[PDB]
Amino acid sequence: GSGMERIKELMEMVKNSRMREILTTTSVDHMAVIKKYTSGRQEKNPALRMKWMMAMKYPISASSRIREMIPEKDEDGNTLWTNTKDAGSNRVLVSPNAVTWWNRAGPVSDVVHYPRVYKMYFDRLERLTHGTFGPVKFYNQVKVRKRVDINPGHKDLTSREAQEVIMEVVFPNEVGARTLSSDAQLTITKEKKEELKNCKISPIMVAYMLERELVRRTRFLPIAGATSSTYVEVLHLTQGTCWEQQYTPGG
Amino acid sequence: MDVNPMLIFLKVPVQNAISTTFPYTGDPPYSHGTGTGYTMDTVIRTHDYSSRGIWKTNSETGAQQLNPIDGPLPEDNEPSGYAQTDCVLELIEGLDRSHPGLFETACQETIDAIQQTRVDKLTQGRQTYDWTLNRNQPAATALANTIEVFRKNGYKLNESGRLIDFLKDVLLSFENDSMEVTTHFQKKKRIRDNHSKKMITQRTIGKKRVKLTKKNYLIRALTLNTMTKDAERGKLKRRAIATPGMQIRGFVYFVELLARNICERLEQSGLPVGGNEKKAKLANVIKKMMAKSTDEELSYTITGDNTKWNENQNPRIFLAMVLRITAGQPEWFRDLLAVAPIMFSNKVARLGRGYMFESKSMHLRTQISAENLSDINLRYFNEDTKKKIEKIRHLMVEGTASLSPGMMMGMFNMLSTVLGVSVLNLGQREILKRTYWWDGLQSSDDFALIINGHFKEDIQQGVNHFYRTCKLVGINMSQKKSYINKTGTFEFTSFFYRYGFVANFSMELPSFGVAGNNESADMSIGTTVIKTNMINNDLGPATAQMAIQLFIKDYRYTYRCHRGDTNLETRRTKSIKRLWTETISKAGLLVADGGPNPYNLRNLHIPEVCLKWSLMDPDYRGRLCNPNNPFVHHMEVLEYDAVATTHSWTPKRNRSILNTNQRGILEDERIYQKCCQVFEKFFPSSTYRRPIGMASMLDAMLSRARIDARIDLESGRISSQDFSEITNTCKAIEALKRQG
Amino acid sequence: MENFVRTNFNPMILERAEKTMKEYGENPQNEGNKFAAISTHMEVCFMYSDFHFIDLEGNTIVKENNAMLKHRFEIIEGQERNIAWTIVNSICNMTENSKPRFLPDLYDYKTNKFIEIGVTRRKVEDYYYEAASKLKGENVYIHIFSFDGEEMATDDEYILDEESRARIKTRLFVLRQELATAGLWDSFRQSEEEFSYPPTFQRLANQSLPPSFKDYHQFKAYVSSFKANGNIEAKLGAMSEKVNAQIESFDPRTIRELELPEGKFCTQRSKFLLMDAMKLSVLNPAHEGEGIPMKDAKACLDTFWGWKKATIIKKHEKGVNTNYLMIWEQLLESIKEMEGKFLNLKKTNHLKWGLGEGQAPEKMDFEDCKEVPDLFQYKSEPPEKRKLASWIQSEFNKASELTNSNWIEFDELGNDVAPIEHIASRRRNFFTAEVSQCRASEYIMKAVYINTALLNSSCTAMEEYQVIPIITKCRDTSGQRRTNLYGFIIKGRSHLRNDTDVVNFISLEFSLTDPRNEIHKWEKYCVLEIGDMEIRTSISTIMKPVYLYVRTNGTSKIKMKWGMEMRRCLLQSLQQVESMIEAESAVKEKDMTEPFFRNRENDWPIGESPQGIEKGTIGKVCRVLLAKSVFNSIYASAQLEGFSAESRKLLLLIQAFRDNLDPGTFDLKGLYEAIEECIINDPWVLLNASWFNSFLKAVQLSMG
RNA sequence: AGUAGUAACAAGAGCAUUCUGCU
Repeated sequence: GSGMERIKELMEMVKNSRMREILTTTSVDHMAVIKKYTSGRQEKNPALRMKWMMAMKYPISASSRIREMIPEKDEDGNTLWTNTKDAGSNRVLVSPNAVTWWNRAGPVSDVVHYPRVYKMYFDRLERLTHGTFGPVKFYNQVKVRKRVDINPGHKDLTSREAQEVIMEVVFPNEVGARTLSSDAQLTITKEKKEELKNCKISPIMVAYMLERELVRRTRFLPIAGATSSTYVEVLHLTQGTCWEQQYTPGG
Repeated sequence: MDVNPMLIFLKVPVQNAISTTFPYTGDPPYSHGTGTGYTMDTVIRTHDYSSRGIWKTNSETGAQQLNPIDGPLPEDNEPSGYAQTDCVLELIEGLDRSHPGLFETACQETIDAIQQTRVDKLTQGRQTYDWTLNRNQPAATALANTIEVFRKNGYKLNESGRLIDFLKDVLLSFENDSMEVTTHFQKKKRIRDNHSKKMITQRTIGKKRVKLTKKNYLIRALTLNTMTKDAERGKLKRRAIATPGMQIRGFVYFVELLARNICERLEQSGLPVGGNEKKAKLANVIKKMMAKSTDEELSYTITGDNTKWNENQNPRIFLAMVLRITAGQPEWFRDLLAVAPIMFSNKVARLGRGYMFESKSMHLRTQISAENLSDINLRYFNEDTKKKIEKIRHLMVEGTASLSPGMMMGMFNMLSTVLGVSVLNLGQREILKRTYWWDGLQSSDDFALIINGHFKEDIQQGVNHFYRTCKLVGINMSQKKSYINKTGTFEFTSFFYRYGFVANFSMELPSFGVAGNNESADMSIGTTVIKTNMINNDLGPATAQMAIQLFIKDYRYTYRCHRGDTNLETRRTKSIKRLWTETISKAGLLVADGGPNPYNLRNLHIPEVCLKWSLMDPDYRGRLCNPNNPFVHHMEVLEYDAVATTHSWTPKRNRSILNTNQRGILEDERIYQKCCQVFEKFFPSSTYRRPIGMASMLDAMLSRARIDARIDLESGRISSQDFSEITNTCKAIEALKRQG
Repeated sequence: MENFVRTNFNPMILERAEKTMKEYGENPQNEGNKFAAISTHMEVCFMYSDFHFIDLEGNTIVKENNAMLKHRFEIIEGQERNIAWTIVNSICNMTENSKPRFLPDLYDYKTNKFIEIGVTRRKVEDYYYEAASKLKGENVYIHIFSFDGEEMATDDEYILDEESRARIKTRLFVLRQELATAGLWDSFRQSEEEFSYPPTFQRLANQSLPPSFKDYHQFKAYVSSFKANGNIEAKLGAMSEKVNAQIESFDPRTIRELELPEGKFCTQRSKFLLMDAMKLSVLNPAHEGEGIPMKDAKACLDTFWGWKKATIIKKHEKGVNTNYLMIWEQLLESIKEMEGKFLNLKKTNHLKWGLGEGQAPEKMDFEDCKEVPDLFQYKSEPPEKRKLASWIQSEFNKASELTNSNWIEFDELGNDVAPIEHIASRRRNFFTAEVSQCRASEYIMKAVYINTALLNSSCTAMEEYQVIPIITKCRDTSGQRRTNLYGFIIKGRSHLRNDTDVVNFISLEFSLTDPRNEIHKWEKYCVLEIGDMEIRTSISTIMKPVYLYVRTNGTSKIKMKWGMEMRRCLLQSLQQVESMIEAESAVKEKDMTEPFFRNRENDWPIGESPQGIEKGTIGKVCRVLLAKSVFNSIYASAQLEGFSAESRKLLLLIQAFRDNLDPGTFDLKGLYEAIEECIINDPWVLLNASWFNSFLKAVQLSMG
């Protein structure tokens, strides 16, 4: 029983008349419009609303599985979750003491893919930690809005090719008419399919991990100095309005 | 000794300490009540600058329209709206002669972008005036309601998926005399509130199908929603801005795309540039006009604002400009780009939310709407509203006022820049053949014009020639708010140039506080906001350090996450103190978990969990980055690993409205969410890359289910009983699709 | 015709062909032979796929009448494009086949082969070899049918039975005969963008022209065939001479001063008392609440022995003052007996009056108010003008002075590594060390605490009359904590739905200032006398009365939001000073932090004594800039923003004269009128206008 | 009364560009 659960879910949804009308009338191009459909009063100040929502006992709404993972009362007597008034749905009101209790007395696990998913930021930190700073020099600054390489990507793969590589790796049936037209593309594809054999992770997560490893982004920025890819990340640090910090990234 | 901070200007120059003259730490002036009076003031001022035009009635809407252009020339320095068509076409022809191939290349890029743009581009941007609901819904909600009302009538070209077919449907919808729309209505009943024993009328907002006319749909399609602008700095009195409808958004998108392709290659435009590109443009116009061809060349600079910039530019001048820029182009492209000035010349302005009337004998009040204002006796108003209603009475068409002259604030923001840059491009040395020349820099309505000559009389003659040529095309330089000095110090859109030093104060300094999503999201947003202001909004190093300290202080107050060694006793301080006392390396704890502040000037680009990862306890980094945490939502495949930390939780939401039973209208959003969720169940890539298609959602999901059952049958884990059950259920779903 | 298609084909084939035509974007009026050809090819593919099964053993058994078996052919043609490509990719991922260049029309699970089926009207040989050259390389079984009555496949192999192709060719001959009877055979065999205006939008297009034109096509042909013959110069000859921008020369030694308004004196409009505030403090508090603000308020009230019977010293002239006295007596009696963390007062008549409950008229709908005779509009009046009084300059004098406490404790930073981090740390530490003990920092912390607690009590205690104390917490020079209490705020009812809905409150503030010396400052206040206090000094030790300033005030979510963020004043005052250091370093090309912050001479003019202009140091300048930002935040209005924006031009004009850049205006009188339009009744904007007049007189006397 | 300022709030549609602890 694998594909009959979602097919009976679709049968239950088509049993409703309004959902049948909406599923039959809205095309797959129009589902990119009704995904962002929002009918309701919008909070005009989320900062102020978080300020006065955090002053209440239960500002978090997490799933009902938290009724079995964490207790209801802490060691010092702090209540961690309460239910809602006549709402037995899979969402209960939680306390931030529950979050602190999970971070101090919850179950440990294995964390080996968190430096693998976020290897871009760990590469940034390893390049900044081993960087070697020079002195500051004060003069007037002439900074040009150049399309510099913020995310380097991969060699011999454009932005139009790396996204197709990722879509062939993690979503191989949902491609379309696109075809792979390089000789190192197939070796990269075989290596990425080999590395992602045993992943109990969401496919969007490995999709975005391969995106931040392979897809090259460029953005216009005022640069006065080295326009290499490892200098645009420290663009808030190596230049200002009246000075220029000299810095060589480690590596 | 009385303290005077302005005497600080006796030591330093004014541009070196101009930030003292920006009182941007207090609350900005908000508007109270309605935006009806400011809308009627905008309409009356727009018709009063243009009052010597030609009054006519529209053949379709019945609205009184005023035609100021090609009218009498101005006789005084009042702001005129009488733009001349021959001068506008000569200025666009001169802008074409100075930049050869600019118009052709920008039109070719616009044609290349017209055929490849989908309807989903209209889900972006600001909130759009929904003509269905007479309210400012978001862009995707208004677009979905417009597509639903088109599809429930006989207009279904927007099912092709491209934007130009939706625009052809918009244009074809004007012929239907029986447009049937599904609006929102409201029932009411007086229910006793069981908290104070008080009778209050509770309202139940539902849905109802109502039928329009041809004229009613034509008024609603040509309606802008006018509201006051709030949090606006630098003005004593408020103003009304407008929001376009859905039948004009795509045409305005294509016209502004054309004008953005024009303005990106004109060096005399202050759009669409950022901060440091605008500093570079100030330096470029100061170096272009510094070339002393002789020994005695007087170079003066006018820092200028334009008075009543939107009230004086007509949509007919923009129609002539968009027909002259697109010369030699295909006629479908010329007509498609000419739709938006035609719709803006025939436009109408919704008159806000009425007024509030007070009964002192019965001690009550009632907000009467703007549609009821034309049938209430004029003695029930104040003097200013009496004057405004008596002036606007002949312009009202079905609760809205006709606004055929003038533009509203921010609609054609890039095309008026093309007109201003054409006026600036008129005065070159090899074109004027006169004893003066100029070169300028043109934003939406601010300008910085540099006139060079040989004597000061030549500078005055260049000033008069620029000002009168601006008056010929509907541009009134504000003589109150403009001043001329020599070249070397000036101001352009709150960029203060002094002798090669530009001070940027266009952007207000942000709060540098909590954003309000969750703990990890606000930490990332706060460090990214500080880093972006260090790069693009010109924040100092020590000011950025104080912004880091202020953000960390505010973040620790808001989420109650002070350090473990604090003597403060908040709600979470006992659990945070327990976590602090049992942690070996306290430097690895997050700020949300009572750890120290890891951030400084050098590492604002690094996330917090990444920055402290080598200092965490292994049990603490296991509990924090646990992929089975109950706070982050877990998608079913058993569920996947959660790669987000436990501080990425979700706050409890309140979209409630007082005494309002909005059950009949909040259902469609959750139905659309269930449809997108089950489509993501069938097609797992629908959230990463948007799915392209033209069949229905149910047909694509049944076609996915049938071949998924067939592939799983022919390659293992699904038996023929399971395959037969899936195919029979697909037959049953198609059978309910037929006879539903 | 299309009716020839709809006569004899299946309706499901008609549905598939209609969807195939709607894919490419065409109506069946321009091309109906496409409809007939797509329906013919689709029915050929369907009859190729009709009744071809595979049982559980796996043999091709043609059945008629699904439950124990499955299909042999997967139909690819007739679906959508992306649906068919998902079908092709889902087949090729399982069978490890290469994807074809285009979409095949069928798939055989038995032969594991993509079938491309093509129905033509020309000869079968040329079309078969054209399709084989079209699909050269891809392992695709081709099958070409025609109306000529033949069939041509790859390697002459037929995966279908003989009766199957006999049925298909029989149907093809039936279609061939049915085409050559209704006169449709030869007309079927031998086979930019568009944006036009509908007539309603054509009438809208004719209405939106210059008045010399009646047709949109005529105006479009005029604009596309326009050639300029000197039109701008002819109109500039025709235009009047009164339209001119005449440059008037600007000399600040001849320009006049700003006209400040006249009337009554401007009253105090701050939410809390600034320089008249008195605090009851506890040093090193540990009193079993220790942080809960009502516990701190009781612990600070327990330090003041020497209460009296309160009597109304100075009456609020518009309001009932006995209500204010009873409000203070009720608050003092309820604090002495409260149990818990929060105190909600009993809604008596005087408290209902002071918080203004019941003053709003009952909001009804207009259809229930149609028969209401006396239904006049809300009145909208401009503010009444006020004369500048000398108390606000004294407030700004006392706000830029040092104290004994340390009011701001910033959080920690990371350890500094870069040299620019050390430079920024030195600069920020210099500014903090000069600015942290200022009185404006005490006002920053007072506003942060008051507006934070007012927001929390406004959102969690909406229906209740909450008491909110005015707490600050400071550290002394020896590093000892101290908790100060300035008064109380009785919050009203706060159901705030807009950003500008008013929550009313009652502020009762302790003070030592006799209110009858500057009575015009205290128009809205009702001042009582609540006690006596031994004021001690080096020699003198007296018993001065302790007063209580009671007033009704109000605020909103916007004002409370911007009051909780008043520490940004601390940012802005650092952003200014550092920019000065980021100007002197943009010329002298060194780190100008230490010449700025160690040459503590008296070369910074910030004062106006009767003997001339007084100069302070750089630390005095940073305290004055902080107090200016604090008073910009406390006394914010539209008048301040308008005056600042319109007087900045006059400041830049004076600077343009001082650089010998020969400034000139086009209309200086209108600029003066726009500046004087904004100086109405805010005490801070009147003080800033008199400051601009004093700076103008100083910049005149520096040149004569 | 008070906030406020071209029109509103001072509860009974928000018509958008059980809690409150900041050294």
